[PDB]
Amino acid sequence: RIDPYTKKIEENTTKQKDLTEIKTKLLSFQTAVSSLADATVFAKRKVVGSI
Repeated sequence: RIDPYTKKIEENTTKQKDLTEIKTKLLSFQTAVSSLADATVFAKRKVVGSI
C-alpha cells in the first residue's frame, strides 16, 4: 500500500538534489558573466616607454 509513495518520494528528492546542483552551477556561471560583461572594467592603463 505505501511502497509507491516511498518510491515517488525518493524520485522527487533525487530530482531536487540534481536541480539544486545545476542551479548552483548556473548561478556561478551567471556570476562570472555578469562580472566580466561590462567591458568598461578594462579601463586599466600601463606605463611603458624608453626607460
